[PDB]
Amino acid sequence: MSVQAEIGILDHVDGSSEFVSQDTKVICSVTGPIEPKARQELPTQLALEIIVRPAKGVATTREKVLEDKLRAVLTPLITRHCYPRQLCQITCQILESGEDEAEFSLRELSCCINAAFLALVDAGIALNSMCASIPIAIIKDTSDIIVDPTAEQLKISLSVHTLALEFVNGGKVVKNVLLLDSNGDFNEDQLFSLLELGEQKCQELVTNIRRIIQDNISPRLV
Amino acid sequence: HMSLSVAEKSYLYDSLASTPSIRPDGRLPHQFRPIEIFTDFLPSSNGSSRIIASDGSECIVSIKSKVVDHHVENELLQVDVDIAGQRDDALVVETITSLLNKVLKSGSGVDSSKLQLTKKYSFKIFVDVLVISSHSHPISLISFAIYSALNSTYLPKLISAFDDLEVEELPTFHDYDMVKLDINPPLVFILAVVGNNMLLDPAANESEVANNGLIISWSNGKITSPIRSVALNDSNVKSFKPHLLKQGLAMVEKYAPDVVRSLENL
Amino acid sequence: MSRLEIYSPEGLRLDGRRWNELRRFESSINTHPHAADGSSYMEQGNNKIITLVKGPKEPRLKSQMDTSKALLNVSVNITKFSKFERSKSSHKNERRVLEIQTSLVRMFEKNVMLNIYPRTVIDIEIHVLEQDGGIMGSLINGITLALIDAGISMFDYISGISVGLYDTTPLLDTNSLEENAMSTVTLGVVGKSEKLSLLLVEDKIPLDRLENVLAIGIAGAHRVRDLMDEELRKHAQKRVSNAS
Amino acid sequence: MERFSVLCNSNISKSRAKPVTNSSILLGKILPREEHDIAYSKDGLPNKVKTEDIRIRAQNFKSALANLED
Amino acid sequence: DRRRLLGPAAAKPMAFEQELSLHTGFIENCNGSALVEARSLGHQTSLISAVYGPRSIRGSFTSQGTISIQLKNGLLEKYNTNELKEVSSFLMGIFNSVVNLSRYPKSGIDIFVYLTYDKDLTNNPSQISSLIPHCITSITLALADAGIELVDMAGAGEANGTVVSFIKNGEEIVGFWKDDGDDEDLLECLDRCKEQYNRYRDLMISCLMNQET
Amino acid sequence: DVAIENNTLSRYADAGNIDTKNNILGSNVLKSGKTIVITSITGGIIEETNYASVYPVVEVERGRVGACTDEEMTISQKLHDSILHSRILPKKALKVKAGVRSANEDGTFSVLYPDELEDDTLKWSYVLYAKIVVLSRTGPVFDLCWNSLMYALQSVKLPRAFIDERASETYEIICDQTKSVPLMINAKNIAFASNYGIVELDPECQLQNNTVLIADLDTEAEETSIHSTISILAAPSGNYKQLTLMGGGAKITPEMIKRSLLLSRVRADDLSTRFNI
Amino acid sequence: AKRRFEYSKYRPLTPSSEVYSPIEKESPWKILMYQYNIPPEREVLVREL
Amino acid sequence: SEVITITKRNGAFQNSSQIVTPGELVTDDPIWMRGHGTYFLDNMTYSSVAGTVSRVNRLLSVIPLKGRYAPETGDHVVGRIAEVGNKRWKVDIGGKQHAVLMLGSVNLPGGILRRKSESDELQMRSFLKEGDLLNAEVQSLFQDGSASLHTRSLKYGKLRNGMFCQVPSSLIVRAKNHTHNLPGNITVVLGVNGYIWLRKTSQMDLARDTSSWQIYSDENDPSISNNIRQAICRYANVIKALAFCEIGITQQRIVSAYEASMVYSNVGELIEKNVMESIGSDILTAEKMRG
Amino acid sequence: KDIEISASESKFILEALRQNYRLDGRSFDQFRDVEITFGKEFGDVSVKMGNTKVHCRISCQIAQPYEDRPFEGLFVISTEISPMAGSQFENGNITGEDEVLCSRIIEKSVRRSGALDVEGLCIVAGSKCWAVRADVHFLDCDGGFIDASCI
Amino acid sequence: FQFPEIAYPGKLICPQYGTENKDGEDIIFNYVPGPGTKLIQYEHNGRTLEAITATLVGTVRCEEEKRRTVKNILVSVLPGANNDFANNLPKEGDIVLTRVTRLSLQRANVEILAVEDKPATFSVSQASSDLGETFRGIIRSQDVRSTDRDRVKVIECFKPGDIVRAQVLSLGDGTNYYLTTARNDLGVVFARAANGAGGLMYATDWQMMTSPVTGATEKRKCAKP
Repeated sequence: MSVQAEIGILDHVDGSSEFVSQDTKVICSVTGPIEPKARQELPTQLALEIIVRPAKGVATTREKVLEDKLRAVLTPLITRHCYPRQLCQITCQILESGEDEAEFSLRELSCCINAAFLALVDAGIALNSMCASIPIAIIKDTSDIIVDPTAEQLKISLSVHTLALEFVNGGKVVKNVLLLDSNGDFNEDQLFSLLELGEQKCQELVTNIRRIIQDNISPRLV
Repeated sequence: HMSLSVAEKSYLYDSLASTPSIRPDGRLPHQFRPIEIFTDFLPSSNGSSRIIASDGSECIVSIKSKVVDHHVENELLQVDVDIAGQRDDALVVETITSLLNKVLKSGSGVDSSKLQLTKKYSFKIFVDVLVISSHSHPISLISFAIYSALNSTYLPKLISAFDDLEVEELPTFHDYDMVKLDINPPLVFILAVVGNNMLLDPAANESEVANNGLIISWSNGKITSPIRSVALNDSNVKSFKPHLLKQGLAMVEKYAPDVVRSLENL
Repeated sequence: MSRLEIYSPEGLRLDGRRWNELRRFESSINTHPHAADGSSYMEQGNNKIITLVKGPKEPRLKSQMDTSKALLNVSVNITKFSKFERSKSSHKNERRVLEIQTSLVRMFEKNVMLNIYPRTVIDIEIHVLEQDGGIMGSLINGITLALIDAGISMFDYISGISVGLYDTTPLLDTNSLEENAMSTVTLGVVGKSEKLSLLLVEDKIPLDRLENVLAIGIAGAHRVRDLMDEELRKHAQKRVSNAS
Repeated sequence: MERFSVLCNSNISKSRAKPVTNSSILLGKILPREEHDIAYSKDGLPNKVKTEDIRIRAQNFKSALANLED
Repeated sequence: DRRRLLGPAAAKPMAFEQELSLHTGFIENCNGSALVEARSLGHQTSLISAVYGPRSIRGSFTSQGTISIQLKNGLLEKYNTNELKEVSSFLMGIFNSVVNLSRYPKSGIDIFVYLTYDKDLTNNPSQISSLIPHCITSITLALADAGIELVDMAGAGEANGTVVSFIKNGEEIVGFWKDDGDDEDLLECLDRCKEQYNRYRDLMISCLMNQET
Repeated sequence: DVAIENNTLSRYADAGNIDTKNNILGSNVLKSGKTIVITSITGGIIEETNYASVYPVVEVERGRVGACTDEEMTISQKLHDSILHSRILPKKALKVKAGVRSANEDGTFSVLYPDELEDDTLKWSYVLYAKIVVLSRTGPVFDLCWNSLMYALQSVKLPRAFIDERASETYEIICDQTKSVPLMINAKNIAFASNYGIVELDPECQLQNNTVLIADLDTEAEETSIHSTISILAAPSGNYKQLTLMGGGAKITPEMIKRSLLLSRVRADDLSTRFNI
Repeated sequence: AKRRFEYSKYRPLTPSSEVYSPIEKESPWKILMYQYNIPPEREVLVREL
Repeated sequence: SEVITITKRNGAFQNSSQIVTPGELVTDDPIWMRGHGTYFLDNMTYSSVAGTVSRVNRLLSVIPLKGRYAPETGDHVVGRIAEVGNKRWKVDIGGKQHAVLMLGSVNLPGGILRRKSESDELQMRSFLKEGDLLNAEVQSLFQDGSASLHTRSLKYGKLRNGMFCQVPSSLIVRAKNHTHNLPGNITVVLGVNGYIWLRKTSQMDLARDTSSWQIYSDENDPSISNNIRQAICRYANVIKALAFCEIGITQQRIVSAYEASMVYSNVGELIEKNVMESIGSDILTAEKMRG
Repeated sequence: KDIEISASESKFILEALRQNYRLDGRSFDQFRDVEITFGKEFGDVSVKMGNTKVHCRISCQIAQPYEDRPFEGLFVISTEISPMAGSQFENGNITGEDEVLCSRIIEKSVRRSGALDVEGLCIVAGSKCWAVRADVHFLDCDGGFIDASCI
Repeated sequence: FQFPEIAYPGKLICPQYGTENKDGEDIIFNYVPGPGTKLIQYEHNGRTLEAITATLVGTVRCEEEKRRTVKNILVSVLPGANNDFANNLPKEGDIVLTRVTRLSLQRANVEILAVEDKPATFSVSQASSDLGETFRGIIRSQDVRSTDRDRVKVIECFKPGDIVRAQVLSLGDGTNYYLTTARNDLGVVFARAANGAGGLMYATDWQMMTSPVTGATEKRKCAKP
């Protein structure tokens, strides 16, 4: 869980970030609230334009699924009723897969969720709560639950999982499970052992995340 | 195409739907408007034509050839239709394209024997249509141009033997020398149905008030398929009595040779 | 199968021309009165181009309307029968063509004030019937003529030219064979000036050559400009004679 | 009206009340099929519902939504 | 292709008594729908027609309705897209006389006809012409089911590649489609298709009565 | 309720009379409630010089012309990704076992194929193209498209291929118009789809003399207002292929996940039973 | 500089600039009738005033 | 040429005072005031178009040989409505921009009797509807040059009882009046914009030579004889003939051509080129020996 | 979407150029220094010019050459813009004036110029050829997109 | 009895005019087209003829509506769950349920959902709200309430998402219908707190809307039950 992130790296965007886990590096940008196209307009809420760009080649139907899952996470996070008839552009440019993209899209999705959240924070958009996402996998022989697996670990996996939780109260209370994307097959005992150990390492991550946020931002403030 | 008020259209209908039918111009129900035709102006192509109507309607046809294996290439004559400032996809374009390809099929209204080179190879003919301007259904306009173009087309002459089954010689053509494409291009006439009257070469304003229309092909001195009823407009389309359909076929059957005669001049 | 060269020691080219000859130029104004406000039929060599200028007129969509200047649009239709070998696909969406269209627009945006026809649209439709080298230069001349025929105000003529380079010396007005053989430079020249509206080099060109090649092109373009004035004035004299 | 009779009468006579035979080669049986529902008991076995009964569930809710004000 | 999944582009495709079944109103996605299945000999045709409308067009100043028809390939990719547009143009030339357009000003009616299947058996030592009367039957049913006012019931028949559509009890013609075949079949095809029309008409009227009941 | 019609649109629909024109290898018609699904499987021959999947083209008809909506894009990819990850179609099952065609001089036509050679090898490869049409949509439709595709994949026949003497002129490589072999897929990995939802309702209920979960979401009302949802692909073996979870309107308690697994397993039993009979 | 003054009443309304009229004359009573929203029954009275 | 006249040609795409040229300099006198068709740099005055140099007083301008028709204030024009929006119509006239109309620039049925209504601005389509033809006078001009129209007269209004045809606007000049009565009981409306309306002579026209509820009705005169209809067709063809020869259309020219065309039995004979050319040529020569 | 610039800015910057001054404190013939960063993988390069940030990724896969060119491999350059570089850019707008120009400049500079030896991309003539792809990602914009992309 | 009870589209019902003999005097029955019927022209043997023809498949119902007597009969066709109801269209005087799409300063534009019938029952207009094919309407600031027509704060009257029952004064243009909530039975009917984020709110006072759940009170224009 030794992730590294930077905030406010882009000039011509309201908010931006660069999240890195292992190899997987994703840069995200957020502009909003701004004037929406007629087909995008929502009478009462904010409209989200979510774009995902791959590390190699052009955007295909694969990234269209990454956009859809990322939408399921970001939508309830943002206090959309604050911006009626308005638009918020959210663009993710995956710079480095950190995994065999021909087989997996696990780490890229989690990194996009974390980066998008950070970019929304930087942009100063109304959020109902906080959020964190981690990729999880299960081994073929050992059947161990590995949090933040490497590319080599994924090759020899039986199932791959994306978990994104909604946190409140100083990152101590799990408000809800925004997204759980499990591909593979499962046993109940392993799942809750995963959730128990997973919650611990997530809580450690938030604490680290809070440290990073304060350290960088405080010199800017008075 | 043309936009007319309710008053103008009714007056036009009265003028044309009358028992002694009168064109707004004054034409007779079988008189065509004057056209101009240019041929053999594209040296890069095997044949070419350019037709200009009286209302400024202009169409350009080009004829190119290509040696193909007639055992794998079923269609030996491909018609392609285009309009600058117009998308290719449009309903009108594809319909006319589909229609024209049927009019000039290999074994329907065209002597495809004159395209054969050897046992195994034949000449594929590409008929490219470019409609610069048009104010009505250009199907008959294009037809006249294709006719003129195909009657002034010159194809390369073969030198090598014509038996690929045995000796199998590569198709070679003698330099300079060419043979004129002897063929009988069909014509496509379009009629307008206003009440109980039938008009040859419908004008723009005439087509707007017409109840229906007919597209009748013509080849070898007789009526031939494709024959299609067509709505010239979409606001005044009505069903027609069968005798009108038989009247139209009869009308073309007697005035077509006159058109061909004025068109057959080299 | 055959082989061919570029420039012989006898100073002769593949087609027979010498190093400094313009091809046959024929020009034609008011060719499509019932189809456009302005029209021109260009014959520069074997090149055959129909140019139609429609406007200034009402935009078809109020969304696309400028209250300070007219909207200028250009669509080039390179027909499938323009070359010897018929192209199977359409060339309309081709990135090479989009660049050409864009290039031409950029050129004439600075050549027409385009400040005296607000809330209108000028549509320029072009049909290339036959192609044989220097098609870009011929496209420029066709638009300039057609625009003038439409009575649309502009600051000056824009003449287009094609340049061919072999060894030390470039060849004026290149055809397809020469274009195939050697790199060419397409020049947009404004009026009788030395100012270029369009400078187009798509193939490799020694840096020494360009200064001299430009000098040849500008001189040739001036001749082309003179011919165009003669072409329209001569037509007017002919038309007046016809009237008489 | 008498003209109506000869033409109208002729037109009415023509149909002949001809018999109709119903069949579906493939699509017809499956596509026009009305909506249906099933319920899985504690046994894990699916259970069907009478068509009349299913409607009753509909009409009972409509009465419980309208009339039964609180 | 970045829109759909076409798969590997370096690959190649595979290289090798009249009976009617009518059903309408089985689609809740649109305003009117129809299912037409016909089996004759070894040849059978099943197509679905979907009608959406009449729906208002913003800014439209048209004093009458606007009909749009599009044919689609449901399963077997046989008919050319160019030919589908031609039939569509033919079909619209028919229903513009059939549909009472004066009833729907500033409105438009979109008609989708899915040719999910046609089965053809050919023995070895036109084509779409036979499907046309079934398309007319489907649309006329789907329009009448949708609530669209029709001046008369539109029906047709196919005789030796010659299709001709009738209304007002065969007294008049709303469409004529002739391809290939043979000459001097004018009087014969008009009589044979008129029988097919009357047959298709009564079954169409009975269909509405049945489902409507 | 679910009622299907399998192999009705395929060329291998009838044993005696085989369609010479139809190129459909496998097919399925499905209608769950109001929504109708029509799946057709086509094929291709590709030269080859762990598990794979098919390339689906879903067309959801809403009565609007234009390009493919974001719905059709995601589903096509979601069907392709799930099949690929559920390990239904191995790359070895797509291997083309070719043959030879030797012709007598009008004396006879001979075709020869060998079973033994292919086993020893243990090479053209098959590619399965799919097209899914959707009529009368009323809610989340991914599950319906998946189930119809699964039933279609259960019944696929791959026609054998062979070449008449030819030289690497133009040469046409052909499949046989009659002979074919059934596609062998893992029934142990075969899964089925079902959707679930989480919501809270404030309203009070009168009495006359704590979260709630809904199974198989339909109607606009449920698709629009329920933001906590669960999607499962479950297998009869009890192995589970995939799980879709997204809570956007309410908390998702672990007790509700378990019910979904039980509900999904029950659905798999039901779907599995239908396939058998 | 060109325009010429004439009494307003005689001339029919003119597009041209040169014609000059002191007051517009179609419904002078009526124009002002619209402004104070005077009913047409009083119209005869209003015209007289 | 019994059915169709087809002119053919081979090997060709088509058939067939100081001089002015582009980059040309007109004068070098800085005193001049440069007008349209020109541009200047210090003392030098250049031409921007191809045309003839015009000198009016101190105002140097170059009159183009070709171009769009221009609306002058007070012109009598005939236009067809293009669009209806808000409280105005935009009526095609044939210029660079659509004509502008203001709900307050038209006259309601029942007139003076009629009371002002705020429902008129929402029911403009009941007066002018897209496609309708009408007489109108160019009331005013906008900054760019666009025209504001008005029909505040009995002379102006919706057109009916006839047929429409158009000629280049250069062939029709300004005059004292553009509505003319002609033999055959038909009336011509020669719009300055080139838009021409030929109708059956109404009572209004007759009165000039010597119902307010139905001024926007699409209905025509239920009794229009064939002799008037065949007259309209003839007048139409001769006008097109005059236009074909670049002859300026005037009331005298039209009637003269109409009677001269009587030589030809069938009216449809007037559509042929040689007939049109001779008719126009006969008019010019007639004016020669009469002048 | 049209960006809004104050009349005051347009007068200020124009007047500053007449005084040989500019906002970023540069010269007229001076080019902003270019920073080039390579990733872990080959073909991964990041170019930075002041605030302008572009990223390029080179990739290749086995493919079959065109019939016309059996000895040459395949080479394509992608420069699709995105709202990440600024909301002024429409997502996927590959037909806009500036977009098509930029696309054509790069193509004529690298593709047409023959900067890459496409003949050396051939494995077996008329059968298998390498297909090199250059994907340019416009991360953010502070001008000079064409210059950034070529580098 | 003379005319068929049920008519399919295209079936002849009754001629243009009709008459009968009773009480020694001719009674004239005047047949007029209605919903489901269309007066068209049919000619037989060169003879022109106008007759009422049904355009919808339904049972047929007649109803009288208004020396020598005088009469008027209304001929119509009624179909005979799914409901379509196209004949129904917003006309001056009708009551219509709408939903607020956007708020401006001088007016408030909405979209038409359902229309109140006549003697409650309503006619739901089915359309896509994510396209714009739904009929749009505009409520002027002067048409908000009869009380103080000049100065009206639109923010304190309506709200994005709130349901408003109004009556259409006029068609207007193709874009916006004219809507007035001047009377007592017109105004915001259904609404929630904080643009729909909070709980349900009910109408108490005509100018005040409260929520008996969170105790929140927002200023709206409320109607009367």
